[PDB]
This record gives sequence, structure tokens and C-alpha cells, in this order.
Amino acid sequence: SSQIRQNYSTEVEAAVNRLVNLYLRASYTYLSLGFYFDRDDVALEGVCHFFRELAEEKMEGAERLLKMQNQRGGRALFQDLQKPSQDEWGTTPDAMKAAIVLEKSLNQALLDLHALGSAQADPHLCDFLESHFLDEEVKLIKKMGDHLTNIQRLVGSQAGLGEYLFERLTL
Amino acid sequence: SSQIRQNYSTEVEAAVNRLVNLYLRASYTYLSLGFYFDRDDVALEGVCHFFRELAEEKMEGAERLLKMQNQRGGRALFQDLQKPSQDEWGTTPDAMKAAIVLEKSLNQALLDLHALGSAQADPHLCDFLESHFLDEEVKLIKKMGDHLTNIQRLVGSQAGLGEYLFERLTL
Amino acid sequence: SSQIRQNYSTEVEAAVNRLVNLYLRASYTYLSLGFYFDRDDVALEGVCHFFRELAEEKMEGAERLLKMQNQRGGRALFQDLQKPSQDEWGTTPDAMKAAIVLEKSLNQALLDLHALGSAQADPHLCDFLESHFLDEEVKLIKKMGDHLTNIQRLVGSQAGLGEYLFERLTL
Amino acid sequence: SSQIRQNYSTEVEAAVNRLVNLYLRASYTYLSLGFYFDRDDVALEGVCHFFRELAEEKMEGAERLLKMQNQRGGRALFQDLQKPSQDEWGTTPDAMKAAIVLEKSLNQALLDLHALGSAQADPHLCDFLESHFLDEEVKLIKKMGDHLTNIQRLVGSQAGLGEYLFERLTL
Amino acid sequence: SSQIRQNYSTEVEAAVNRLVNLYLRASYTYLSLGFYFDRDDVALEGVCHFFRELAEEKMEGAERLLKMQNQRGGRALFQDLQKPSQDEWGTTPDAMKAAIVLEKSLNQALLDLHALGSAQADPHLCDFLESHFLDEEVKLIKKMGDHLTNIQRLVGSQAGLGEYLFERLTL
Amino acid sequence: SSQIRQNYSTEVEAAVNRLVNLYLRASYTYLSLGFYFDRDDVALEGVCHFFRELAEEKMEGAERLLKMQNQRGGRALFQDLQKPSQDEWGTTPDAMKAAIVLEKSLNQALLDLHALGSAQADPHLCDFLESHFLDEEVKLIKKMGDHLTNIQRLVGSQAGLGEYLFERLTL
Repeated sequence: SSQIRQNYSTEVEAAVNRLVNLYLRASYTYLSLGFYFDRDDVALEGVCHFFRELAEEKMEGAERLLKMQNQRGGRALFQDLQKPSQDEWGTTPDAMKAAIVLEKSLNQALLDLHALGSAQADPHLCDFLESHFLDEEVKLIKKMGDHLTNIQRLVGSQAGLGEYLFERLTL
Repeated sequence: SSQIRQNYSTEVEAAVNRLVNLYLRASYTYLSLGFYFDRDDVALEGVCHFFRELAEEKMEGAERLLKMQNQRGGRALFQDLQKPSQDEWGTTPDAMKAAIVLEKSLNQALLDLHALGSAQADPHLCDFLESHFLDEEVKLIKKMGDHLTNIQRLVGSQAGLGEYLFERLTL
Repeated sequence: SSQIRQNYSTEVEAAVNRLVNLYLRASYTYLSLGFYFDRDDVALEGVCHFFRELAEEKMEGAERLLKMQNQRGGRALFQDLQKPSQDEWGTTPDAMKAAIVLEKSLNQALLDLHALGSAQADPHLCDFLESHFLDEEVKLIKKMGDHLTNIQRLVGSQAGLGEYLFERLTL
Repeated sequence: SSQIRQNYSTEVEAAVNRLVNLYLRASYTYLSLGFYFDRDDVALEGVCHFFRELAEEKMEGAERLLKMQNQRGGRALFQDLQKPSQDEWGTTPDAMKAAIVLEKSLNQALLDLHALGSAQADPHLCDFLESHFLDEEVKLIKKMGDHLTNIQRLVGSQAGLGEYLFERLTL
Repeated sequence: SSQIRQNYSTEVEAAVNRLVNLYLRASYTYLSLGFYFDRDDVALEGVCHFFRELAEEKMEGAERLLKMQNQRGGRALFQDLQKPSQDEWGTTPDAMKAAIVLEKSLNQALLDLHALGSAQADPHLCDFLESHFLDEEVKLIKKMGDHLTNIQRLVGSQAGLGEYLFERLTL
Repeated sequence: SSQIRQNYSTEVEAAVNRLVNLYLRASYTYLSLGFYFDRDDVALEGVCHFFRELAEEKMEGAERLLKMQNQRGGRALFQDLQKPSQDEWGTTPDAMKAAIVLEKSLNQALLDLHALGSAQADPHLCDFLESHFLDEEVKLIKKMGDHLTNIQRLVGSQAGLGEYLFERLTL
């Protein structure tokens, strides 16, 4: 058996592996979003940078989960990573909407894992999530909603011009 | 059509997408190797760090290929990423052997893409590969072979003790 | 005969002279583009600066080719330089389109010279081009395509206002 | 019509365009002189540098004229540039003599334009020329005459040896 | 067999060994040239230094080839080194002519090895040569031709005096 | 005859030339030893560095002898250099034993030359050797014997493990 494992359920161990897969999928989605905005026929550098930075953040999140898995005496198990849900991501508001969907899905997975840890009386897990993930997600989703409101307000006025201004003056 | 694309074949465009998938798969394999060596029942920090650094290098390689795809006017297309070939990676020599196999597979893919670019009279591709990939792979494979020789020499003597010394004094 | 010339064909020597003429013509075209955008009835300083900087880059390219001609033992021969294809260059998108045409013509000349050097088994020429010209052209054409997309997106919205914003916020 | 143009005759506007062509031709001539002295069978680095620096000075002069054209509300018009008068430039004294001929031709063009501006009662033009061109030409022609005297004195003694010494100790 | 060797032909491996022998022979030739110019009855320090520096450069070139041999998984094999072709090297122009002959022989060996690598579809070899050897040789041969022209021009005038001036003012 | 030569026998002059050949042969032997330890199937970096540094030291020794030859008014004469006595150098103790043999052969040549200078009443030669060569050899041979004792003590215990430890902790 494991020489360090203590109070760490098989249910949480498996849920952590699943959450790593979700974070890695999210990183992959952001990689695709970033390089789409880098295309010469899209060409919105601030948008490209926004999403490439998020790809790195989600990879960091997976790495933190993996480190914790090992700290607790669980075993990291990796599964196939599904490709992103789109090959082309539309306009800036389309992309920001997709990102908000993706983050809410990550947040609901965090909340579900939190509920599981609370059911399993695993306060280390519950602290880990609260400390490194839950407020990060709330902050990020607030930022994204702020961005979406701004983008929508701009492209409602004049779509091309508004998308340019947002990229130049916000991102 | 594309406003910048010039001398960039559909064959090379598709081969670049495939090579990105290979680099991303390699990064994933190294992620798994790294966290395996971080397990409390494996516990070889230098080995863990060696492989986690390689995971980052392969991700950088994918990003460079994606950037080039867009510079040339091609379209990045992402596919599902297959999980690594093992869940547990054995001893240090087992892991180093697997890494050498993986690098040789990347190198042969680079060489094949190079041959294709030469067939397609695409000197920008050929320069890109030579400049950023081909010598990197040769250097890395030489390092890995040096490491393997050292590990084998050590574990032939006394397996536990030799693995510890390698991790402490080389890595 | 020449005391240093070695593996340097008469065909490549002549093609290098022709390419110098092309680079000098390009520099002249950019000089004209730059000063057109400096006119008090055009008055787009960022555009003026963009093109004047390109005039200097193309002159640098001619000078590098001339230096190489002499390094190889060939003889620089100069021909008349044709004036630019227009006296007035229209709007920003008109000018950016013309620039992309001009760069693609330079790039195809580089590629043709590369093919010739490969036919003549002249690896020094092939390395020289790859090192100093081919990636520079790919980067520049990508930048220009990014700019064109942005300009078009802006002037589609509102032509005067969009042209101003591009010059102010991108250039 | 032009919103800024004031006291700027069509005659001066056209003469300024012609003078730009003369400056650009001169720059081209110096480019050729410079690279001739860079040939491995000529190999006088100080001479090469002397003339390449002059090529840059004459380009600066054209740019100053173009800037002024626009400041005054005139329209820059470019014509074909004739290739230099020779493909090979002889010995150092031959080259210095050619340069003095070329500068005197530029100076006489400046003086003619000055006389025209005085006929047209255009004191801004007259000040511009006096400030940026006329004393520059007098200084340069004096330097060139000093150089020629020195070269002639040296090559009268012993031609090869004198040409070397001049390049080493003056240039 | 070799654990790292990949795409590295026996033909290139042997040709690299031969080229090392050529570089080492060249270094030896330059050692002899350098110490000849150090003789009290020759006494041209700048010439001595020119050639001793070249002896070191050629040794560096051999070392780079040897390093690459091992990086690729080939086996360095050394052969007897033939003594230089002369015991005494004449005047400065005699020595510079010999050096140009020697460099052209090195350059033709590089070109031949390049052609072989291209026949063997070995792009790493081809990049290695282009990157570290081919432009170095072109630059060096250009310098040597410049020097020879200068020396010849000087000793045509007055042989003793010209040789002194070259050593003092160029070297 | 020579204008500076004084008290410098033909016997010593010839013996100095022979000793240069011995030093150059030794440098070549160390070059081969160094690159053997750089092979991916040998892979002992500290050993490689030890011997490559010695190759440079022996070349320095040849250069000092050549400089002295000229200071004394003798004439440097170079002979063919024989390749090293082995193509592969075995284990670390095998290599260190070979090095000690080689150094003792250099030292006996120094001692013989010293005896000759004493027979020829040449105190400058005798001082030169004592000052720059004889104590260097004694120090180096002592170091090598220290190393050999350590290596032997280690590989007697456990051969692979001991060779690794020596390279890591001594070299």
C-alpha cells in the first residue's frame, strides 16, 4: 500500500485525475483560441495573447493538481485529451462567450470536487481548492464577463471598428 | 484564399499539423514521466525535474511550429491527443530508454518533413527545421545516450545505490 | 581571372545583380510611398514612418547582396532603376496591398535564386539567402497581412475614422 | 488646390524634383564607387568606406529636399534613375576626380536653383539651400581637392605604394 | 550498434574523419608559416601573428568536427598527419598565395562533404557545415585575396619597403 | 650564417626539433583520449575534459620550444606526426596508465636534452628546460599517479560505480 496516504479517498483520487484531464483540455482549447487570433485573416494580437496566457494558466492548474495527487499518496493517471470543440472561433465576442462557458464548466467541476471532499471529510482537499482554484476562477470569470460586456457594447455600435478598439485599448 | 500564402504546399501544411500533434503527445509523455518520478515510492527529484523540463521544451516546440504555420498562411488544425504509452515508467534506465525512443521518433518526423520540404522546393521550411529543431534533437539525443550509458554503468554495479548516485551527482 | 572565386556560377552572379536591382527598385518604391503619406493632404505620420523604414531595410538588403557578390568574387553591375509604379498611392489599404504585392515579388525572386543555387550546387548561396532574406520576407509579409486585415476591418466600418485609428493605435 | 502652399512657384517645385533625381543618381554613383573599391582585386577599404559614406550623405540630401517639397505644399514626383557613368572606376585618383566632377555638377544645380528662387522672390528656398546644402558642398569639394592633391603627390612618386599609403594614413 | 545514431551514413562518417585530418594538416601548415615569419632573418611579427592565429582557428575547426562526429554517433578515427609542404615559405606574397591554395582546398573538401550529405539526405550535416564552416571559409578567402592584392601592389613598387609597410599598417 | 646564433650547437638544435615532434604527438594522443571519453557509449565528461586540457598544454609546450628555437637562431623543422598508438582507450585506469607512460617518455626526452645541453655547455638551454618543463612534468606525473591510485582503489571495489564516482568527485 502507500506509506504516506492518510484520509485520502479513492473517490477523491479519481476525481482529481478527471479534473486534471479537464484542465489539460481547457489549456488545449486556449492554445487553439490563441493561434486562431494569430491568423493573418483574424490578426488580433491582444486577443491571441489573452488566450495564450490562459493556456499557460490552465497548464499550471493541472500541474498543481498533479503535485497535490502525489503529496496525498494518490496515483496520477492520464487519459486521452479530446481536441477543442471548434476549429475556428468566430469573432471576439464569440470567443469570449466560449471562454466563459469553459470556465464555468471548470468552476462547476471544482465545486463538485469540493462537495465530494466535504462528504469524505477531507479538509486538506477542501483548503487546497479554496486556496488555489476557487477564487482564481471567480476572479477570472468576473474579468471575462467585464470583457464580454465591453465587447458587446462596442460591436453593437460598429462591429469591425469596435473589435479593433477593444483589442487595442483593453487587451 | 490566403493573402500571404506563397510557396507553401498543402502537403507541408498538413505535415506541420501532424508534427504539432507529435510534439504535444511528447510533452504529455514527459509530464507523465516527471510526475511518476515525483511519487513518494519513486522519489527521484532530479529525474522528475529532467522530464518536467522536457515537457516544457516540447510544448515550446509545438508553439514554434504553430507560429510558423500562421506565418506561412496555413491553418492550424488540432486533433485528439493520445495518452502516454505507459502509466508507470519503471526504473531510471527504463525511463531514459523510453525517452530516447520518443526523441528518435520526433527526429525521424523532422527528417521526413525536411525531405518533404526539399521535394516541394520550400527552403523556408527547410531553414526553419534546421535552425530550430534538427540540432536541438541531435544535442538532446546525445545527452540522453550519455545519461543512459552512465545509468547502465551504475546499476550494473548495484541497482538502488547506482540510481541514487546518478540522480544526485548528474541530474 | 578571379583569385578567390570558387564554386560561383556565372548564372548566380548575374541573378544576384538582378536581385540587387529589384531591392533598389523596392527601396525607391517605399521612398515614394513614405513621402506620399507625408503630404499635408494625406498626413498619416505612422504610415509615412512605416514605409520610410522599409525603404531603409530594402537598401540594407541590396548592400548585403553587393557585399556577398564581392565576397564570392563576382562583379557588381548596376542597371538603370525604374521609377515606382504609381505617383500617388491612394488610401492606407491601397498602399498596404501594393506593399504586399511588392514583397511577394521580392520573395519569389529570392526563391528563384535559391532554386538556381540548388541547381548549381552552391550551398553558400543557399545558406546566405535562408539566413538573411527568406525568413525576413516571411515575417514582413505576415506583418503586412495582419495590418491589411486590421485596416480593412476598420475602413469597412467608417473609412476616414478607421484610417486615423489604425495610424494612431497600430503604427 | 493646396491648403498650405504659399509663395512656392511651379518652376521651383519642378526644379526641386529634378534636384532630388540628381541627388539619388549621385548616391547611386557612390554606391558603385564604394563596392568597386571593395573588390578583392582592388581592396582599398578606406576608399570603399569614403564612398559608401558619401552614398548615405547624398540619400540624406534627397530626403531633406523631399521633406521640404512637402513642407512647401509641392508634390514629389520621381523619375527613372540612370545607372552610374562607369562600371569600373580605375585607380584612386581616377575615382577622386570623378567624385569632384559629380560634386561640382551637384553644386552648379544648387546654384541654379538658388538663382531661380531669387528670381521667384522665394527667400525660404534660398535660406534652405544656404543652410543645408551650399556650405556642405563647398566643404566637401575642398576635402576632395585636398585628397586629390595628396593622392597625386603620392602616385607620382610610386603608384602602388602611394595608393596604399593614402588609404592607410589619410582614409 | 550505436544507441543514438540516426540518419548518419558510413560514407559521411568516414568523410568527416578525412576532413578532420585536412583541418589538422592545415593547422600544422599555419604553425610552420607562423614560426618561419618569427625567424630573426625574416622578422615580420604581423605575419607571424596572422598565421599563428589561423593555426588556432583550424584546430578549433577540427575540434568542432570531432564533437559533431560524436554527437551523431560516429567514431573519430585519426590518421598520421603529413608535415607541411615547405620548410621555408619565401616572401609575404609567397606565403599568402600558399594560404589561399590551402583554404581553397579546405573549402572544396567542405563543398564535397556538403554534396555527399545532400546525396545521403542528411540535413543536420548540411546545416552544420553551412553554419560553422562555409561562410567562415568564404570570409577568410576574401580577406586573403584583399591582402594578396595589397601585398602585390606594394612589392611591385619596392619589395623590402612594401613588405614592411604591409606588416606594419595592415597586419 | 645566423646573425644572432651564439653557443647553440647543431646537436641541440636538432634535438629541440625532435622534442617538438614528441610534444605534438603527445597533444594528438590527448586529443584522441579526450574525444574517446566524449563518445556516447563511454560518456565520462570529467575524463574528456582532463585529456582535452592536456592536449592544449602539450601544444603550448611545442610552441614554447619553437619560440626558443628561433630565439637561439636555430631553424624549426617539422616532420610527419604519427597517429596515436590506439583508436580506443579502454577504461579510465587504462587511459591514465597510458598517460603516465606518455609523460614519462616526454620527461626522459627532456632529461636527455638537458644532459646534451650540459655536455655542450649550454646553460641557457638547461635553464629554459628547468624553468618551463622539468617541474611541470614532475607535478603532472605526481597528479596522474594520485589519480591512478584513486581509480584503482575505486574499480577494485565495483568497476562501473567506481569509475563514475571518480569522474564526478575528482575530475
